[PDB]
Amino acid sequence: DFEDRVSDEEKVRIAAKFITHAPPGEFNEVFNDVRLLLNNDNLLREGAAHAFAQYNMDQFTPVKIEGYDDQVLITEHGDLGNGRFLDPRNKISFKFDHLRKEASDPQPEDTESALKQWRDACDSALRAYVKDHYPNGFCTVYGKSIDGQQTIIACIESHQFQPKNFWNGRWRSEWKFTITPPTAQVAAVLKIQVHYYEDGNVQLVSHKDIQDSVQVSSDVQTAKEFIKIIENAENEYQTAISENYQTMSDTTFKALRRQLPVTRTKIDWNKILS
Amino acid sequence: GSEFMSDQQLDCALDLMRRLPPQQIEKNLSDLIDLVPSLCEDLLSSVDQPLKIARDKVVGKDYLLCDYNRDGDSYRSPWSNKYDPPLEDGAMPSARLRKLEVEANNAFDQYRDLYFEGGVSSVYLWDLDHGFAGVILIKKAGDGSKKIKGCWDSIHVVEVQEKSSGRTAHYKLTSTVMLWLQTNKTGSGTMNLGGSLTRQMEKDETVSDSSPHIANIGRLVEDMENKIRSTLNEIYFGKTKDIVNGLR
Amino acid sequence: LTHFVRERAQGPRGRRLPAHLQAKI
Repeated sequence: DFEDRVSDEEKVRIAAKFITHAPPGEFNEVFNDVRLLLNNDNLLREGAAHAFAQYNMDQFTPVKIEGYDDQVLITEHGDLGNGRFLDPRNKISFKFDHLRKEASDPQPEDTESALKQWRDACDSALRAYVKDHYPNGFCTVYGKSIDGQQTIIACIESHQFQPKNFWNGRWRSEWKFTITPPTAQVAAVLKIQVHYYEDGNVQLVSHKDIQDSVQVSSDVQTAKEFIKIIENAENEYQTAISENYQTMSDTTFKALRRQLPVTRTKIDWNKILS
Repeated sequence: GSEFMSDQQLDCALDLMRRLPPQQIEKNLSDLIDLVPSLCEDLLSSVDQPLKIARDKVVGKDYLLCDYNRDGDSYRSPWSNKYDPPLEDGAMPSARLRKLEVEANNAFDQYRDLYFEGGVSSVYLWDLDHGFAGVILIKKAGDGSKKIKGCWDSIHVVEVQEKSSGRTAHYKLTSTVMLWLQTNKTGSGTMNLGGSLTRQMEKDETVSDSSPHIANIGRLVEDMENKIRSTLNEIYFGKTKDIVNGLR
Repeated sequence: LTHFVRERAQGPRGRRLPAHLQAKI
């Protein structure tokens, strides 16, 4: 049954693809669709387990850990590979149920004192930046030795879910730099996704890649300069989005269909038919 | 086929296509049918896709492709009434309905010119027991000289239940407009705003020399498109932008 | 969600399917 195995394998690959492309705030609905369409719960819960985790890490799903005030983001940088994720702010790991989006079983996690003060300073600066620039944003900052370099990875998430009004949106941004005095390269990606689906399906998908440089000196000064780069680039991106919206409304849209013919009257269908 | 009265998979498929990115409808629809091949005909008919343009090489005119003028892998031209590639037994309208289809195509080509001043249109009709149904297709792309690109697809399905003894008919119009805007500028990076809205109207009318089917249908399509255009402007450039700025 | 397209008139019955989808039957 080689041909049948290829078909179940392809069906699960399709199901996983659909699940990972669910809009923000609509995972459950897409999952239910895919489950009923695949009609094989075993193929699904094993063959698509990776899709649940991939979606959550791709979306920077924020999660609340009981006993700690600030939420942590589920990201690829916190994946311990064993079902647990890292909270680099509270120096703990926690089990994460990707389907129920539940954090449990906090346990101390040992981290490297090398990157610790650089990470903490960037986190403190980033949290203050997010509190001021987002209505209800969350952020998580990691510090790792990666392919041979001390690296800081800052992640920001912000969503608004209003399914009763048939729309959901999410902002994600990710920022990386290596602690390489005197000057380090900054790489980042900014992402927006908005879904409106009252009597239709309209989606904004946007992303911007960033390359910049930051002066690396002390932990606290570098952290200040890093957030400055973040603020400048996120503000520029958001302003560019609005300016493009304006051009789309007042130019692009009008080159498609007119409001009325050049006659400035509705159509005389008797004249069209004679 | 609509073979099942209770079909939870069909409902889930349509729900799913309201949620996956409309930028990937074509690939998603094909993968979706792989999952539920027995819904192939239902999904091809019910999931709207961006319209493709073909060239009728007999008359030298473009026409629009959709499921409604397809048979196998061949598509029927509204201008020549022939399938490309050739098909010896393709679905064809009746001789009487083809005459109406020709007039409708001429009429909506004028509608296209007046409201869109460009683009391409096509009308395809097919017979029903006590009436007929049709699709009116319009595709218009914006200026390719511009960094911000746009494209408009109209998909109007009309179902006409005729009551000739009363010289009236009942019209049901289901209209989708797919609106696509895209740019890769320095400031915003990549920005893709795309998708569709669908609305429906029904109305009874007299059918006569002074108000024939094409005039009854034209007025409905005109009213619907004028309304949808205004809703699209509000939803795309008002609502989705306000959502963005509510995120940050 | 409700779907105007679910009951939207479908094209004629009994037409051949496209080849790329025939392979999925």
